[PDB]
Amino acid sequence: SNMLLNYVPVYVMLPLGVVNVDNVFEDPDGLKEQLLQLRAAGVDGVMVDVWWGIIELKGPKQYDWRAYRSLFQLVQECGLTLQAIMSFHQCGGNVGDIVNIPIPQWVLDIGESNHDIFYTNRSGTRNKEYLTVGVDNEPIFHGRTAIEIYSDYMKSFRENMSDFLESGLIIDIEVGLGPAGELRYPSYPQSQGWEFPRIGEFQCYDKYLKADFKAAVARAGHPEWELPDDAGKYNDVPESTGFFKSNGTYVTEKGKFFLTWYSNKLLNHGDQILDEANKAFLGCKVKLAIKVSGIHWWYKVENHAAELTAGYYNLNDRDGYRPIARMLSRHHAILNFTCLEMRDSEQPSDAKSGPQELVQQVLSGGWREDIRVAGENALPRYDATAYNQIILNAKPQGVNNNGPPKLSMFGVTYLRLSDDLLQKSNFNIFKKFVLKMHADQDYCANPQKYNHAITPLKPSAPKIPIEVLLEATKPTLPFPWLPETDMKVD
Ligand SMILES: OC[C@H]1O[C@H](O[C@H]2[C@H](O)C[C@@H](O)O[C@@H]2CO)[C@H](O)[C@@H](O)[C@@H]1O
Ligand SMILES: OC[C@H]1O[C@H](O[C@H]2[C@H](O)C[C@H](O)O[C@@H]2CO)[C@H](O)[C@@H](O)[C@@H]1O
Repeated sequence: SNMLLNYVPVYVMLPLGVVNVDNVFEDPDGLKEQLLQLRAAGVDGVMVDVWWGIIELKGPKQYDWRAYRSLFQLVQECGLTLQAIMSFHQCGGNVGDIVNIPIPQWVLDIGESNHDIFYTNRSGTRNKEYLTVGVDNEPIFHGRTAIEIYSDYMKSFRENMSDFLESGLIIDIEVGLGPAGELRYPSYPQSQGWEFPRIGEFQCYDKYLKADFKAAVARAGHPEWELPDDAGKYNDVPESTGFFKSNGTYVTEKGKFFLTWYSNKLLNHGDQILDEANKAFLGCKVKLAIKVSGIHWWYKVENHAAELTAGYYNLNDRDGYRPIARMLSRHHAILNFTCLEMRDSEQPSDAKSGPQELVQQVLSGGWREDIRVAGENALPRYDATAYNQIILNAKPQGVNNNGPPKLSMFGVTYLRLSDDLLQKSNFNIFKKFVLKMHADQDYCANPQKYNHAITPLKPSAPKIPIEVLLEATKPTLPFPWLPETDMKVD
């Protein structure tokens, strides 16, 4: 079989704020000259936040889709496809966030009087960037639950954008499930003083999560068990805590129990909302996708602290990503792994960082459960080094000259299209990165040629019970990676 079968598409995130808080598409002319450069480079499509807080600003079910319609139209004129994020989170407190976009005021307003709608840490600090899982099903938002708000929103988006959908502009709907749109707890909030190699904190202290946890321990036989109180603070290192030190609480019956409870809330949160998404886009030619954060720090210690606090119950003897993938399988969704570029040696030694190993684990787990895997770079990079790492992850075993590769990612969405990227030398490198993703082929407008035809979304398969999800915690050996890509940019 031909070469084109090796092709891996490349998408480019649009600038934050392209449609501003006031629901105004700010500078079409400018964007337009940018997009035209991307089309010339061979870029397949672009990715954009569809901010909940801009759209449903005025009041419940007061959507204004107008400015996004304009943007989508301009994208379509430029010959590019589009990845749309249902961004139900706030823009501002995370790395790179240059614009502030909060969640809806009417929701914020409720929170002034029910503070427990937000994620809360042990100290009682409310993080307003995303509604707590604790309220997925509480009918406190003027009669709706949070999951109903998201579901209504996606329905609305589907009806109002049906022409773009039916025209094949939109290729994938990325469903936002937490801060930065990722399925995770906001355990490393810059806005609270968290700093890089920092362990982060559990975020289950809001009233609803807490009561749920209390009732669950009581049913387990230990009504007396309580939420972790020996985990430390944002910037600790694990050895310095009772929870994460060796032989600490995390390996006790109660730590295990808490941990399982805490990581299960996410799996469940993701599964219920994807259920709604599936129903909203049923029949549309689009794939659904979720975003999983790459938390590589502490990966190389037995306690995987940062992962744990973010809600990924991953250890050396318990695969805590594979279960997410198996959950995605019923929805036929793509796991978008948000960190792909980093090399272990680029990390401060004191972080016990295992970015490359984390990647192999996560993509292997995906491929093993037979779902599609995509990903992004976590930080801005312009060098061949970044690029050649993303290319290797894309096709871990190199190109197949006589057939499709045995392993390949479904797509990669590069981190942001800025002036910097478009500067002459930077851009020249980019163009090569694009070319090698495409396996040296020219940009290929019909994805069916490279075995990416899109079909109408089917209904999810049936609910997989938690037990079964949790079987996927059995560790497996990763697939073998080459050491260097066979398609270097350099
Ligand atoms: O949730 C946002 C991102 O968080 C992590 O990115 C970190 C970098 O890996 C290292 C350092 O600069 O801090 C960043 C977080 O503030 C994660 O790696 C990404 O996948 C997430 O998108
Ligand atoms: O515009 C998409 C997403 O970008 C930022 O979050 C990114 C992160 O900076 C890079 C990493 O590869 O993935 C995260 C999610 O894509 C913004 O913070 C986030 O709010 C925005 O939705």
